[PDB]
Amino acid sequence: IQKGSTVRILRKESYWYNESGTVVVVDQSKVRYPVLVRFTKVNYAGTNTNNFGLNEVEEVV
Amino acid sequence: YTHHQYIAGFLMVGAFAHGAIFFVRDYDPAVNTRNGEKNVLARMLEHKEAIISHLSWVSLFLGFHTLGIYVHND
Amino acid sequence: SHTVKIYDTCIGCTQCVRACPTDVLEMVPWDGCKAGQIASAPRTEDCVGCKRCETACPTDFLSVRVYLGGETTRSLGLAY
Amino acid sequence: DIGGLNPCKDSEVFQKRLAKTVKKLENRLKKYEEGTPPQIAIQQQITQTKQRFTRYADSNLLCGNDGLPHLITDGRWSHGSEFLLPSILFLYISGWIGWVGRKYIRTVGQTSNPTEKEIIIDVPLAISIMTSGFLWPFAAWQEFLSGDLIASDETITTSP
Amino acid sequence: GDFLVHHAIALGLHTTTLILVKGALDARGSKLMPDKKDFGYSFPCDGPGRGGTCDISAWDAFYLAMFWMLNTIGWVTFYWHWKHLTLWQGNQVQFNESSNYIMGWLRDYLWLNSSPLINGYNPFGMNSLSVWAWMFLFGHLVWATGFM
Amino acid sequence: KSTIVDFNPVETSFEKWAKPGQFSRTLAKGPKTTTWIWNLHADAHDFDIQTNSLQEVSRKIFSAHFGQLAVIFLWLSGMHFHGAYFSNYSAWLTNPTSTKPSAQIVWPIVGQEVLNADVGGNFQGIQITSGFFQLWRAEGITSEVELYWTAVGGLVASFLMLFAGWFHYHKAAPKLEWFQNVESMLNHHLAGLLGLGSLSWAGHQIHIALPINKLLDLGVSPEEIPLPYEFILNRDLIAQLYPSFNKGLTPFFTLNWGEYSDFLTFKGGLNPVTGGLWLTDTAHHHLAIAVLFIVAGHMYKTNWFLGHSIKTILEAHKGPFTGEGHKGLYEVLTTSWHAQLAINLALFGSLSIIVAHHMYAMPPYPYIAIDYPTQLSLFTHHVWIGGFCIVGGAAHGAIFFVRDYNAANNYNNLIDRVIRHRDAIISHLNWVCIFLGCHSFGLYVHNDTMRALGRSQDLFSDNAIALKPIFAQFIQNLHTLAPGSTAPNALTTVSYAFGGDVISVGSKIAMMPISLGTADFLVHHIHAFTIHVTVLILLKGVLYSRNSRLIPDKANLGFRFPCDGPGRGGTCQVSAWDHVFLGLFWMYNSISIVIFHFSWKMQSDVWGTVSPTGAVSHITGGNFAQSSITINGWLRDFLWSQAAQVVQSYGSSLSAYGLIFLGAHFIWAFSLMFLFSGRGYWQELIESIVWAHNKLKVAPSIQPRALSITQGRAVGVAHYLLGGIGTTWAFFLARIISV
Amino acid sequence: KLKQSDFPKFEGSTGGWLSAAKNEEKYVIIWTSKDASLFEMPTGGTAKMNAGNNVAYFARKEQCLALGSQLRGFKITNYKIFRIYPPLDITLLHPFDGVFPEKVNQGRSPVGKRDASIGGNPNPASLKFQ
Ligand code: CLA
Ligand code: CLA
Ligand code: CLA
Ligand code: CLA
Ligand code: CLA
Ligand SMILES: CC1=C(/C=C/C(C)=C/C=C/C(C)=C/C=C/C=C(C)/C=C/C=C(C)/C=C/C2=C(C)CCCC2(C)C)C(C)(C)CCC1
Ligand SMILES: CC1=C(/C=C/C(C)=C/C=C/C(C)=C/C=C/C=C(C)/C=C/C=C(C)/C=C/C2=C(C)CCCC2(C)C)C(C)(C)CCC1
Ligand SMILES: CC1=C(C/C=C(\C)CCC[C@H](C)CCC[C@H](C)CCCC(C)C)C(=O)c2ccccc2C1=O
Ligand code: SF4
Ligand code: SF4
Repeated sequence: IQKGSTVRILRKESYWYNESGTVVVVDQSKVRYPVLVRFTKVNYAGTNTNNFGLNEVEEVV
Repeated sequence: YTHHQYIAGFLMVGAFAHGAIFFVRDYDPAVNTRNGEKNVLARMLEHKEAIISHLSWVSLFLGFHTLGIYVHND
Repeated sequence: SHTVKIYDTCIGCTQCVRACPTDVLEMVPWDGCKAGQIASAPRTEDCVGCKRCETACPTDFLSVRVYLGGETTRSLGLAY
Repeated sequence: DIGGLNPCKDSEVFQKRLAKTVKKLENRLKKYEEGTPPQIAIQQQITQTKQRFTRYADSNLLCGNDGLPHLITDGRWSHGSEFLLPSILFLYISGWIGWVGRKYIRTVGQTSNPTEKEIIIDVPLAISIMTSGFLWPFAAWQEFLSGDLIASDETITTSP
Repeated sequence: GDFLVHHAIALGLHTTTLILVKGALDARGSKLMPDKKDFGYSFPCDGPGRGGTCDISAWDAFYLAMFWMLNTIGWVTFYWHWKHLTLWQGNQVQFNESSNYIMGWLRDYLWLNSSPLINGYNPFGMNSLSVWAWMFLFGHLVWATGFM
Repeated sequence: KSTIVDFNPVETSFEKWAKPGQFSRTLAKGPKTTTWIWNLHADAHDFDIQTNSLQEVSRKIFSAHFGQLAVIFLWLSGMHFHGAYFSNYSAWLTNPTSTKPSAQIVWPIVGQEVLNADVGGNFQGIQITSGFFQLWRAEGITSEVELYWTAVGGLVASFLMLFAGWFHYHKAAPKLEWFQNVESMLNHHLAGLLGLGSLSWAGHQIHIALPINKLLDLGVSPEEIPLPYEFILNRDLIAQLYPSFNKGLTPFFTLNWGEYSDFLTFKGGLNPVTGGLWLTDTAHHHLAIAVLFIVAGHMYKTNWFLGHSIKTILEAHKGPFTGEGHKGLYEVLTTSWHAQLAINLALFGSLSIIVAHHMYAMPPYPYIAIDYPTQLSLFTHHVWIGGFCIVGGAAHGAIFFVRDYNAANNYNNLIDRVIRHRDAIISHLNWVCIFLGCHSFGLYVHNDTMRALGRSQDLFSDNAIALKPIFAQFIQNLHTLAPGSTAPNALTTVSYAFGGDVISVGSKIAMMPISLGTADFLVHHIHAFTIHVTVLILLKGVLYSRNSRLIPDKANLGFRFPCDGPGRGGTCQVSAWDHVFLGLFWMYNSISIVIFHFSWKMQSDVWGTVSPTGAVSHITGGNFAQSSITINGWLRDFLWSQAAQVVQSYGSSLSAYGLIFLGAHFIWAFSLMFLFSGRGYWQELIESIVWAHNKLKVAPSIQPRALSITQGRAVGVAHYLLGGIGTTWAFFLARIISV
Repeated sequence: KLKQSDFPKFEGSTGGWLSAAKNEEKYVIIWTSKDASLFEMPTGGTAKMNAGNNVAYFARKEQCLALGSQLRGFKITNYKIFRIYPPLDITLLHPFDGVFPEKVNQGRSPVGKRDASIGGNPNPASLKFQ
């Protein structure tokens, strides 16, 4: 995955679970949740972006 | 008749409340799942949205039309 | 006293700490995020349960979680 | 006949209801003067009441013991104009409404600002979609066949 | 009238079932609270965040469904009592005609049959039904304190 | 480049009409959830958060006032047009005591033409309870052409006010200094508006209403009554009815004002022909009011070395108990629109209630006292408006405290000292509320349980333990003795309610001494208790709007917020808005009890018919004295008994009242869904509904969200008020029109 | 006029502490101000600062912290909050390590940190009878 890639959220406790988002940036450092994904639908708190782990996102073909 | 019907409603609400309590504090997904596949009870939480949506549809259908006919007669 | 837990989804944006009305949360060094900081709850005896901390949390399903528990004159907000 | 009911054309209580309503209207008519608009309105009321009762009598309508038309909605085509034909009419109209709404939602859902086009309707596109709903039974059973009617697993689910 | 009131009963049953089933299935979590199981069956809320989380627990679903159960049982008992009052008094034509519209219920069941009850005690005297009028007013008072 | 206005401040363009939410910084970005739609209407008139300049807020308020006055003028024009075209006003003029006023006919569709009632005068329509016919008769309007011309003038005036609002927002908007000339504004509103309006109305009454109504009462038919302009061009048509116009204005300028006693009287009582106040008394009243208000308008210093400065008056009113006194209040009321709104709305609602009382107490229109539906509707409507306006004044006081209150500018003044001992005020008001409620209501419950136990001598009744309102009876005696003793130039008491003779017009009672017994004692103390509890809720909201022992920084959360959280044991409804919500509920309770007391007392002990030999028979028969002292009595002899007309209205011309009765019950019960439930359940149900929509690919882009907590409360209270007030509306109207 | 010269020029309000902050605990906030600014008390109304040492007593930690948050608007930062038990048992509370909790300071250890997200919490049925 990279910037601009489309991924499916696999985190169950997510307002965008099973949904598709756009990767903003994948951090190359040793952070726990490097993948930053932007969504079109705001969550219940109003935010439309979140940091996800490498195993919590699945790239769409 | 009134006494027994009120007791009936109370008992039904209690049954559903204790089902909810079982879900909260006694339900174990691991026991009700074998190799990814889910048993008859665990599958009720998979189409829970379907169940709730169709209960909502039936309730709205009946309410809309019963009230409509009653108000039309009124 | 209520229970406050911090989860590694913390991005160290400090919005929880600066929203606590009773000085329960603080920012401590960390190496799990870009900011290099994570929220901590070392003074939960002053936690009142107002949940302002998790109203300011930007992470998806929260990184600070408040579990209401036993009540105390401090946690009940009793000036008397 | 069906359910112990009898046709309203042979229901004495139905004619009693008609006679009582007409008598009340005429008694009301007596307290006004000449060809004044109140008398014209009451006379129109009497005429409409008589026409409605006559039409209900000659309508294959079954009346109970209260002299009121009862609806036979078990499904028989004999009393098909009471429920079945209005049912088909409503199903057509409501399917039209739902189809045009869904088509508009899916059409402006692929534009740059989908939310803007929901408070500020694209009236040209809205008119284009709305007049295309007359084929909603055919369009629905041409999109369901192609799998374009139902989502599969991109739909979101709660934690449990 | 029986048809319409049976459909009202079906609506009440379906709505009470909807509330209770929704509370039971959503007890372990939802989109607004994907960790509701960690807070137990009965908790006040999850706070004003995320748009507001009033009455989000499964206990609150029971609490809301109690009103619908009371309403459904009230409809059932109203129907039964009015049908049997008309049957016993002999004026079954009163139910068959007035039970098809709401004002028929309000006027011919409640307003009509409440006359003996409210005259259990008047500024002139009282009857053995006086205790029932007192209980009537007591129930109204407790109902409105619940409203409080 | 005027010194009072700015020229062409805002361009007249339709561009912002196509951008909803442009006023708000947060809503301008566009909707993302359905909460945006509700926030759009909740912030439309909150001009404080739309601009950071007091000048812009003032200009918006000024133009909004113009729009509101245009709406009011359009409403009045519609009323006059309906009177001209769809009314039986001409027939009612010739038979005021036997024709029911109707000014709205109903189209013949879906069988609704049954609503066209037999109002009399060869007319079919809806009976009118707004009293426009009596007002028009008091104005001297004797033809429907005059009503048409008044409607045309109302339309022209409405367009003029619309143009004025547009002009003063887009072409010449006044500056802040112009708005802050409170001395000049008070001078003008007191002299010009009030005094000159009273003077102009006195002139109209004297020259048009006095002769035309005198001719009408003499039996002259409206067709042979001269046109109103002829009473001005001809000094002989008015000098025959009032033989003092023959002297012209010479007695006025020669200080010989005694000559004008023909048409400027001081009589009191009511006109025996029409049952209303003497229009000569009304004209004299308006003249005196005009002079008093014109004099009062020359008080504040505006542009000369003459008059008062409100700042100097307030700052001099200090005291040992009040510290700095009123210092800083002038700055508060000249820099905060919310404080002015609070004061004006509170006094405006109180004035509306006072108007409602004085209306039925002293009927000011001809043939309005014998139109019981009109009297009941006018009283109930004005009391409802007063209660709503008072709650609004409390709400805007709380809003001022949250938003526009500056602690530094109010050091040790009255506002500061009130906040400093808010605990004492609220605790003592709590004790007073408990005392009053315990006593009033528990005396009611004691009466109920003594009656239920067969102990009739243990009640708080007149034939039992008696609580005579001696203080009110003393006042009643003082007023009935006033003519000739304390008001020596009066011929009759101000109102026959205080005592005197039974005034009947066409065998129908207009006014009669309202006896006060133990039943009135209990209901008056119920009124006091309910008013005190409403004041408690609203004052607790205002005083604790900024901080408390629970939330020391409640002002940082704003005026409108749902809570601070489930902590501290639970901090629901701590806002100040949530206090205007509960206070709205309690105002509904209080006003409902007030209007119930009025309806039952009037029907039972004032209204009715008078036999030719002088025997008075009332609508209900005097059951108020003995059966209004128990809750079962209120339930049975008032609610159950007088609800008979509403429930038996089906098939008649009052069936609309039964339908609205049922619908208002439905709406009131509907409110309880929002009042009793919470947002989380509805959000989680919307989750499953959204799942179904997504399964069918029909989920809207604007994400559907359950109504916010505050909006849920607002919807609940609005539906509750609408349902309750509509139920009482239908009940009152059907009952008082049937009988 | 007042018991101590460092008290803010407050006229006293019936919203201060009660019998609880005489036998359970009381909170004192101290700060130094350059100007005698007029500020709003967390309990009652308006008080006047001293151009120097200022000391205020409250019944709750939240009241002292609300006052301190208000002080930040006056560019006052050196405010410090203490807890006093029934006797003179003073404990520094708010600037616990001399650095505000919003700023990261070395020497702080994470308290209440879980090395997983919310979804990793154990099922309640496995936490029965412990
Ligand atoms: C045989 C049937 C049965 C049994 C064994 C239980 C057993 C239990 N229930 Mg349960 N329940 C039942 C029926 C039953 N319930 C029914 C029928 C309902 C629907 C109304 C409920 C609704 C329900 C809820 C919503 C909850 C429980 C809970 C519980 C658990 C704790 C109970 C508790 O703390 O009591 C506490 C007892 C009281 C608070 C006393 C209440 C008394 C009420 C108010 C009536 C008293 C007023 C009286 C009529 C006065 C008359 C007034 C006069 C003027 C006329 C326990 C395992 C709780 C739990 O945590 O489960 C794990 C819980 O949250 N139940
Ligand atoms: C117009 C598009 C549209 C379509 C195709 C559907 C379709 C559906 N809705 Mg639905 N809904 C809509 C609009 C729509 N809805 C709107 C606007 C609302 C807000 C009031 C809802 C609220 C709603 C609820 C609360 C529920 C559904 C449910 C359902 C499902 C069962 C049918 C039903 O109960 O009807 C429900 C229909 C209504 C309650 C009335 C809809 C109001 C109007 C008629 C629709 C709006 C017309 C729109 C403005 C047209 C503009 C298009 C034009 C610009 C081209 C079905 C998937 C139920 C479900 O999940 O069952 C599976 C359910 O519980 N819907
Ligand atoms: C004698 C002079 C005079 C008169 C009669 C009025 C009358 C009025 N003013 Mg006003 N005002 C005046 C001087 C005057 N003002 C001065 C000198 C100032 C500057 C301090 C203001 C500042 C001011 C503000 C800021 C506001 C008012 C408002 C109002 C209205 C109150 C609403 C009401 O009671 O409805 C009664 C309504 C009527 C009786 C309808 C007929 C009234 C018409 C419009 C005559 C208005 C007289 C006007 C000043 C003449 C100017 C004409 C123009 C060509 C120059 C009322 C129309 C309020 C309002 O509603 O805004 C529109 C409002 O917000 N005034
Ligand atoms: C002179 C009168 C007056 C004026 C100028 C204002 C002005 C204001 N009020 Mg206010 N208010 C008033 C009277 C007034 N109010 C009264 C009498 C009350 C007591 C009920 C209140 C209670 C009140 C509260 C509680 C709040 C305000 C707020 C506000 C501000 C924003 C208003 C807004 O955007 O609403 C836009 C308009 C609407 C949203 C309209 C809503 C529709 C209403 C509720 C229903 C009306 C139904 C109608 C009768 C028809 C029903 C018939 C049915 C059959 C259909 C604004 C400064 C709010 C604020 O933030 O202030 C800063 C706020 O929170 N006011
Ligand atoms: C019928 C229902 C009802 C009743 C009885 C009350 C009663 C009261 N409300 Mg209210 N309230 C109601 C509905 C009701 N409310 C609703 C629906 C709402 C929602 C908006 C509110 C919202 C509300 C607010 C927001 C406030 C109140 C307040 C008050 C209190 C006013 C002080 C008073 O009179 O106390 C005296 C008590 C009574 C009159 C009740 C009856 C007592 C009897 C007659 C005498 C004593 C009986 C005796 C002790 C019995 C002993 C025997 C027993 C042990 C067996 C009082 C307790 C205010 C408050 O806190 O108090 C100051 C207040 O601020 N209420
Ligand atoms: C018609 C007829 C018949 C038949 C009958 C039948 C077949 C019936 C059935 C019936 C039925 C079939 C019924 C049922 C019901 C059910 C119910 C009523 C249920 C409920 C449920 C619940 C309450 C649940 C709970 C829970 C939950 C929530 C979850 C968890 C678990 C539990 C389980 C706890 C016969 C042939 C005999 C004869 C006559 C005719
Ligand atoms: C009903 C109505 C209307 C109408 C109104 C009107 C018509 C009004 C009028 C008004 C008027 C018509 C007024 C007038 C006024 C006048 C005046 C106010 C005057 C005054 C004067 C004076 C004050 C003087 C004084 C003097 C001098 C200065 C010198 C010499 C001496 C003397 C003392 C004489 C409209 C349509 C709008 C709307 C609806 C309602
Ligand atoms: C039902 C309900 C909702 C859901 C209600 C919603 C989503 C409102 C939906 C309104 C629709 C979409 C528009 C209005 C449709 C009406 C037919 C229009 C009004 C009728 C006119 C005559 C005015 C809440 O969000 C809520 C929040 C807090 C406490 C209680 C409740 C609550 O009870
Ligand atoms: S509740 Fe949330 S905000 Fe209030 S103190 Fe405990 S953590 Fe800080
Ligand atoms: S949600 Fe309802 S309950 Fe939970 S905090 Fe906000 S208000 Fe109090």
